[PDB]
Amino acid sequence: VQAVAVLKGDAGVSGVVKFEQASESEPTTVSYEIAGNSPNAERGFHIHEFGDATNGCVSAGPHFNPFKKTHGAPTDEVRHVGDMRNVKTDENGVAKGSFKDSLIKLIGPTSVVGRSVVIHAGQDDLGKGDTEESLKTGNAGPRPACGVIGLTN
Amino acid sequence: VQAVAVLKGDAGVSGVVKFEQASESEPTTVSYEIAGNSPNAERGFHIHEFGDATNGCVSAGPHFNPFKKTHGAPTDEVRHVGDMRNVKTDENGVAKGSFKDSLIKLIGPTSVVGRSVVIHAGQDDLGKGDTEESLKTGNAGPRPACGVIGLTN
Ligand SMILES: [Cu+2]
Ligand SMILES: [Cu+2]
Ligand SMILES: [Zn+2]
Ligand SMILES: [Zn+2]
Repeated sequence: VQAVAVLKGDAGVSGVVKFEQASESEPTTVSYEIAGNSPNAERGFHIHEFGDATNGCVSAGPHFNPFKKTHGAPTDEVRHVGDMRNVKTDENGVAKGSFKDSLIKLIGPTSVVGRSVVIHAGQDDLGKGDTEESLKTGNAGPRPACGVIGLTN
Repeated sequence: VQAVAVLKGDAGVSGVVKFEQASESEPTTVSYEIAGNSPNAERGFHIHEFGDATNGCVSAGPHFNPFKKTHGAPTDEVRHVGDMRNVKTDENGVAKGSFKDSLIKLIGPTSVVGRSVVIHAGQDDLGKGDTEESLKTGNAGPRPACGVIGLTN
């Protein structure tokens, strides 16, 4: 199964996020290309609950968290399903890469198809900050761009 | 269950399409508000296969047609699942309305969540034209705006 999200906004940040999953129990391969970010930085990158673009990136809602866990690092057992790694940006403000993930799926009751991907203006503290906010959003900050995840082939 | 598609493009046409379905076997209520259309006209309006926005409205693909039927009117037994009525535009080029549909669903194997809605520049002939093209697209013409259908609440 394949899916894709086209990240757009008014802040100079834009990109394309691709998803691929063979079957429900297998990892989903997430690959991305994002331009217009701060250079030489780390930016929060997550799957948000709703594929609702009626209000900028606000209507995407909170991080997709069907299991009601706190915000964490991708390799933490306790994390939101939507918690992806911070994306590293080069000297030109470009983030490009790919990774495999076992909580993110394109198939089944927790499918992210119809949900949203959000790229943040700040670094995600992976739930390790000294605030209650760290356990909710990772203090990743504003949402310069986002895109609804649709089915493709 | 609720879903929504935000229609955008570069042709002056834009809008919001809302979807609501209680359970799989029940009708889905589709409501829409679309601005920037030709005034006093009828414009093709359909669910397209892919929620892929990488290439304008082109990457949406063809009409969502899992049952491999020909293009028809909403009330025809033989129609694509994605075949919605032509939307009528007023003197200001605004299309606003709502209807119920039994082939369009937000739940199950034929769910339109993660797919796309496309508003056309031309009138849909409902599969009644004298061409092979009528049975494919209804000769609805260009795609001034489209939007990926995402989950909301
Ligand atoms: Cu986020
Ligand atoms: Cu169409
Ligand atoms: Zn999170
Ligand atoms: Zn059709």
